[PDB]
Amino acid sequence: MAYGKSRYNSYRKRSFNRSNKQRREYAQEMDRLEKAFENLDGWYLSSMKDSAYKDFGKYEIRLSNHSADNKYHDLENGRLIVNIKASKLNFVDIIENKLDKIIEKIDKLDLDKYRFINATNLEHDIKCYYKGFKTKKEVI
Repeated sequence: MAYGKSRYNSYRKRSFNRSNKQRREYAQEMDRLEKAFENLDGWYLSSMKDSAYKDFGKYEIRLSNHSADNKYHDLENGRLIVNIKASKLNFVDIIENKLDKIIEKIDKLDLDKYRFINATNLEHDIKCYYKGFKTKKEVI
């Protein structure tokens, strides 16, 4: 807490919940997730940032577990970036509908139009900003 928390000593906006599942279930999900990535064309996994992402050649999008503390990066590809949060168990499910949402959205208008875009769990709502901040935004 020496630094990086200054004013924010602790993340107040937290569910303060606790895990109620055995590591066995998570381990099984991990193997399933890895298998999906193996047969998932355009998807890559990194051990350093245990995460997966898919590139369309126009922009880079990546998915992460329930934790989004790693969604931030200091590397830019010069292309729009999409932050997607989803559970490993429902990871496959999130891409099935999430991918569809992006494909449909890109059809009507390129996603490159929005400087900053972000996706949320199926239950959560998704929205994009033209300049990353403004009254004008898109939601699906």
